[PDB]
Amino acid sequence: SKGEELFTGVVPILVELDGDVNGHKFSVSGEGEGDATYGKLTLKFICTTGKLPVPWPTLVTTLGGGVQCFSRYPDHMKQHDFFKSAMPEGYVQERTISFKDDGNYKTRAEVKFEGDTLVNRIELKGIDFKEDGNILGHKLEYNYNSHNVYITADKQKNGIKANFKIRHNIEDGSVQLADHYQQNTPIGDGPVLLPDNHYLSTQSALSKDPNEKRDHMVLLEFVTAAGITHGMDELY
Repeated sequence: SKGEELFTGVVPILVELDGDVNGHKFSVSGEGEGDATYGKLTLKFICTTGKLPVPWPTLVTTLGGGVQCFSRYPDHMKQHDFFKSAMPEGYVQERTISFKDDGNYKTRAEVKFEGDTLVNRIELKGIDFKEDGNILGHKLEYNYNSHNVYITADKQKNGIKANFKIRHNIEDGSVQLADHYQQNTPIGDGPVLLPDNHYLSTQSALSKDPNEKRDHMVLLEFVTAAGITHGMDELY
């Protein structure tokens, strides 16, 4: 597509989140870069309102997985890249994140280019969370498990749909399931690529900046598209 040409090199990213989880109002500001050629995302997020009322791992898919336009789509699979095709005008990404035996997050994000910078403006609404559950009781470990984002086309809305499961490690050795339902629709009226069924192999690594005193999260994320058959092995 025409949109993929904007991702051939290193692109600066800005992430801004406005959230409310059970009446707890918070804001997150993120800065970094993405290099789609390697499916690499390098981002540092800071809670500008003080202490984050939810665990940092619960926000990774909204903060880092909000810019899936940085996924590495192998050459044989490039006609299936919806994300980049909607650029520069961008896309609206909506999610319903359901935490098993707890509450849910409803997110709406507008992802587009503001000059040569890729921006992700998010509004997060969290409801029905237990006072001392795994989320509000901060019982989730500061780590992450690799997952696959299963994508399907939504021809009616000229976009895509995605379904995936996030497994958050709890401090006692248990697992907190976070079911994700995703919908993406283009902002512009230009032609986009409607993909066949495939997935994004996503690997997230969380760390801390030793020189940072504010509540933060340093994220290194690798996203690679796969799941579509090719005849490349016959060439060898």
